[PDB]
Amino acid sequence: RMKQIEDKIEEILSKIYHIENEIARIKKLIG
Amino acid sequence: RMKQIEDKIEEILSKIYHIENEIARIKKLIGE
Amino acid sequence: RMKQIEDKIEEILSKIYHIENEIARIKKLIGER
Repeated sequence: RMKQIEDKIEEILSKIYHIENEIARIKKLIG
Repeated sequence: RMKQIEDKIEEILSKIYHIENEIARIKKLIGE
Repeated sequence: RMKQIEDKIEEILSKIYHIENEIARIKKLIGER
């Protein structure tokens, strides 16, 4: 378990970093 | 202690999914 | 081992809260409601 857990955490971290990029972008497109 | 950890993870998963949906609709609305 | 995991899970929930606020303000900005 703990092993997968960490692995799933690394995955999550990457998911987030993508989303922040979408957001950063979207912000340029608006106000 | 471990089960808590796990509940935490499903939580993070559900919300991320929510967020990816919002972002979708926001694009639609501001674009094609 | 277990603590480090917990520490990182809280860091994640923090980040995630912040993005949800970002979203809220964007939604406002374009009139989503």
